[PDB]
Amino acid sequence: LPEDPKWEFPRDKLTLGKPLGEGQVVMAEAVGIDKPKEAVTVAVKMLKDDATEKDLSDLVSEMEMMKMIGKHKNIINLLGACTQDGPLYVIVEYASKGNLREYLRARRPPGPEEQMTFKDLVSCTYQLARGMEYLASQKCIHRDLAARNVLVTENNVMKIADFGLARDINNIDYYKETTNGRLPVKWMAPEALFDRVYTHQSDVWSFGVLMWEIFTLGGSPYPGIPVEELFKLLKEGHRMDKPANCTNELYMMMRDCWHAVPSQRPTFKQLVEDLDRILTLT
Repeated sequence: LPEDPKWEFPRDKLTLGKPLGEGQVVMAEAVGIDKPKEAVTVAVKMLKDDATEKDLSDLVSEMEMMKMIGKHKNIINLLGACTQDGPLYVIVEYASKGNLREYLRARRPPGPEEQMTFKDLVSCTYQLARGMEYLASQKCIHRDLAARNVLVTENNVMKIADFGLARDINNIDYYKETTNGRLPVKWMAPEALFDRVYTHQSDVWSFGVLMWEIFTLGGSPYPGIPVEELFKLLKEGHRMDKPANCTNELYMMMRDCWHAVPSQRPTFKQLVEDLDRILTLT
């Protein structure tokens, strides 16, 4: 593992703290990672003690992907890395309010946190479309888009995270999936699931499932349906019903993302445009 001085952070300027969940992510303090004297609270991703070879490869990949993606307000920011002489540490921006899924479930109405307005939910969907639009413009596919892999910071700012499965598809038409993939089925586009091909329009399908998660306030997709029965249903055109408390306009958008034909689904650019209009209203 060769050294990239641009991102290399000195280990002595980094203090590890409590785990945020468990490879494993821990909270940390990084001095001058931005202001040479200023210490900053960060998140460090690293390997577990029972880590596999694939795990280390994934961690390297995740780091490299975040490099080529670049900065964006709705994407978890790579800050630096400890790659030389010691364990691999991928230092990323810290998220004060955790992942979107638990964040939504905690804000469900009684019958714990203050429940969100409809305008808040649309804003959440709009920010994630913007983040994804930027991602696709960088010719990168996420492959694992879900509420669990979105982090929340500050005043309801959405941040796309978990790029451990992200791929670079620059100069290629599509990504070739293996037979039995590591992608969660209930978020998988049919082309990846059945034809083993993945594009930006496959992320759009996932974004549709992400939308359903947001407006069910952290509900798990295809409720009551085990994945082993989901295969056949998708081949029979099965789609999720409209979540309670959700406009038809936004449900049609979900349905658009769930078109059998990838090109017939809207683009992230088009999703932003429509959501911006919907958000401007409400």
